[PDB]
Amino acid sequence: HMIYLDHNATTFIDPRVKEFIISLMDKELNPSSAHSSGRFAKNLIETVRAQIATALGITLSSREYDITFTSSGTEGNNLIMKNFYDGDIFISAIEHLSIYNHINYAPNIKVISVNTQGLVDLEHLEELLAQSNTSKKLVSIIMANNESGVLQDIAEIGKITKKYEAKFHSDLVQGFGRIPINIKALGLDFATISGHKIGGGQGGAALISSSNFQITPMIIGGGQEKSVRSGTENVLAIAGFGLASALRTDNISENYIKIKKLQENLEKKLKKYPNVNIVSNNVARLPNTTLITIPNTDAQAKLIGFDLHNICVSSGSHVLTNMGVGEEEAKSSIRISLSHTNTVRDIEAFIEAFEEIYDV
Amino acid sequence: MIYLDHNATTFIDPRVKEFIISLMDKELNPSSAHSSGRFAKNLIETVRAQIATALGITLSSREYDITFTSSGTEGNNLIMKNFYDGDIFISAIEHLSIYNHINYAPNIKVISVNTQGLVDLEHLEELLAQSNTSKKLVSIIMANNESGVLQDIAEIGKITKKYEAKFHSDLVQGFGRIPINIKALGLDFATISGHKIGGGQGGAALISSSNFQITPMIIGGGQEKSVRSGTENVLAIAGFGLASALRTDNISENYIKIKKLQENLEKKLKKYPNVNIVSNNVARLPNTTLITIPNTDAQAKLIGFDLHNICVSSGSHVLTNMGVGEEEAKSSIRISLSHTNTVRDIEAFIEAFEEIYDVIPS
Ligand SMILES: [Ca+2]
Repeated sequence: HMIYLDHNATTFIDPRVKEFIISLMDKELNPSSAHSSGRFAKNLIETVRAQIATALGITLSSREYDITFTSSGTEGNNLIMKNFYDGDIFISAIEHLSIYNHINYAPNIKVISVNTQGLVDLEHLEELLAQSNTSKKLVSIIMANNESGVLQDIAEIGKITKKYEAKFHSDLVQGFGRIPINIKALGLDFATISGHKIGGGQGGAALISSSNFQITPMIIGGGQEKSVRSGTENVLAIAGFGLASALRTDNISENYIKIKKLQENLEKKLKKYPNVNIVSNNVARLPNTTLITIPNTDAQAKLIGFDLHNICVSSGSHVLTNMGVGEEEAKSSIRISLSHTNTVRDIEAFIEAFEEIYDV
Repeated sequence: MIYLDHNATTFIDPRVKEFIISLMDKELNPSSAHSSGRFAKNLIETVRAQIATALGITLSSREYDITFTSSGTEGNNLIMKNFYDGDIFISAIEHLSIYNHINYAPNIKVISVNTQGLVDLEHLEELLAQSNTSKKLVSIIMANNESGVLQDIAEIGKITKKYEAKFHSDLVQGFGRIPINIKALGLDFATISGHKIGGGQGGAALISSSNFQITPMIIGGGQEKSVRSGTENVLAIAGFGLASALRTDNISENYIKIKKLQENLEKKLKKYPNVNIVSNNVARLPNTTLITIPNTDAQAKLIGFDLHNICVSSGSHVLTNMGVGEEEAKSSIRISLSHTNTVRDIEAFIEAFEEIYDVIPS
């Protein structure tokens, strides 16, 4: 009976990924060990390193990019941000908190504004970059927004960052494995991805980085990940992450079409009600995320309504606030976020609950 | 394939495995307000209580906080970085996750050990008496990962309290093997790690006194009361909790079993000449045997062991700081046991040892 429509918060482990993780669960896995068990573990994580590379359109033997395994997408975002505290940082107004909250710590960080549809103001970006006097610069702009699904024109942004010789990072967490991504083509120096949001289970994630930039570690010790990130590698999670990346990439088209049809179905139904606003309705979005506002309702209350109907959705909001949405309306938002495993029946169940919870 | 390298990592306990698998079809984000999220939150709070019990404390006492980290290394980095702005004192035999802060912390001093690996308490006092900063951290590994040597943490704690220093111990190789009561020991802080006790990788924790505010290394969504952001690794935490409870409930039976294997192994090793058991004559863990064999190269001998399908390892700042010369230090072999090891594993090790080192009992 429980209907899960909150896939942007996390999703379940893909059955094929599950089977693979289980097959490895009786083993001792320390990649730093010189013996046969250790070498087996090391080979697993290097196989994953190549799987992630392939998924992002890059070739590791080219030694143009490095891949550093982190415990989480949050960790990877912190790692790249802290590497530029000694320079000028520029971030979109709609970053995930793992980038955004560095406003409270970084010595020189500026927020690039967005318009009322959530798109980065490229003129404001140029202005900010032109005013900077430090040669070490980082621009960080979320490809696909976790609240609204709004997509930024990363390739265009990258032309601007290259013009001012800024390094360019994008948080890819909500885009990876849903829409095609070629890091080199986009002109990114850095990128963050996370395993649990793509069905690889928790504990696996990565920061991808240009090889002509030396990342300084946050976490020191045994020298894992070429001394960029110490601690015994989470081999099972890394293994899951790799397999989920390869599966999502190989089936990206079939999954895209399936999810997109559910979204079109859901959104055609929602527009039969008054007072429902789809956030970023007029600009490119992910095929899986529908964020709505419903003025003069309190999302905290309505979410309890959903949970009592056995439906898992969520709310958000700095994102809506920075888009120019008023406080009351911002506290009314509901996010429905889909997976390729969702069905037409899930959507219908959501709609029947919606009508009851909103009395319409 | 005989595995005798349990200090580097160990396999997931079969009960822990079954429990992790039972949860693997779920969506688990403790920050989500709905029923799936609340279920995930409940799992991690349950684990928090399981860890507290295993460390001889009650969370409801509100004397300690427990912060889940991805690894023991992460927990060690978090506490160390919290004292970069004060004076830090560490043993000469710390795990690299504490030791390598020598290369970063603005004011860090190394407390020496004697030739058996015991911290020089007189040197500790001297160092603490010389400090002019009120914010001080003493960090001393309870149970050493190379040699198994145990420090007298309770005594050290009296000295730290005399100079009003905070006291952290890396418990990673002691937790779930010997009884530990962090309050009784006088510890402000402690680090533990799930994979080393059969909970699988990805779960670990820094335990901290509730009258000290830890400042975060990793910011974002405010998980773990804003001490450590990032979506919690619920499955690993769950495994960690169950392994902690199992180890703590069976700590006597496991201790006896492991101790007998060690006594068996060490009686056998001492029938060969020029095999030296490191810290033979001071208190050690029941599971770890570190030996030096002068005029051999451990890197070469380990190829021998691998060819005999035996997983062991080598040591070495630890041996160097104990006064062992470079040649002898490069000869060390570590045999580290689990309650899952058998008499047969020991016999197989010894049969390989006799071939690899060309000796019979004399
Ligand atoms: Ca001979």
